[PDB]
Amino acid sequence: GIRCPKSWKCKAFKQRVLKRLLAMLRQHAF
Repeated sequence: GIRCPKSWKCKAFKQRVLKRLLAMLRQHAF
């Protein structure tokens, strides 16, 4: 049913960035 914490927004940008930090973190560039 619901997705966001009581708010029909879910910034696509911040949404992706949240995961990006992980995907990039693992593939850190020494």
